[PDB]
Amino acid sequence: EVKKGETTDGVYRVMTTQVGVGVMQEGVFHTMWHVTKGAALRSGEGRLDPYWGDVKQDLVSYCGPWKLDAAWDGLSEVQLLAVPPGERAKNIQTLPGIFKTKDGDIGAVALDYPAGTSGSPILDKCGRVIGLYGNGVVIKNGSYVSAITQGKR
Amino acid sequence: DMYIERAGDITWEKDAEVTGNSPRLDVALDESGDFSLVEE
Repeated sequence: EVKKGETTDGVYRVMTTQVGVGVMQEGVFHTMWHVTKGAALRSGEGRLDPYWGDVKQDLVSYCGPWKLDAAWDGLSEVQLLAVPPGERAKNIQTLPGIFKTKDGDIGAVALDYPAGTSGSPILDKCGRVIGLYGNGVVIKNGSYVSAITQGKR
Repeated sequence: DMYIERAGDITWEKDAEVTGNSPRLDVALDESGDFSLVEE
């Protein structure tokens, strides 16, 4: 009993113990590869099957192609919609740093949250998801820096 | 096996806490999708 065309967009916990987080948008579930390892997901009766995935990008989509295409403008502050295990979803504003690789530059957020937070969305001021949190490095002082990992639409 | 449960709406929150620095790091991405810091 739903209106034709209705979805339920939003942010979801990937549970097993929370192993990760994901974004539901336009009927596709977006999370990071290392969270599900391409395994199928349950959505209460419905089963989500993987559609696209890349280990190197550490991304995977379920039920359809990757839909998120907004990008950080390299200039403005962003918000991590952090969904840590056992805690309510919460918005953290920050100015991203920069990962510099031999193949270009990527935004990166210096925010530290448990491993089960991987797949939490990063937002621009429009509320558009500009990437997923949870693939980065631990620097010398023990703190964690995550790339703003975005896919291709 | 894994399952998903809703956690909230995806919205920008006005007057959210601001924190964290913006470091510029030279990193390398291997074929396994792992980032590592580049030695000086």
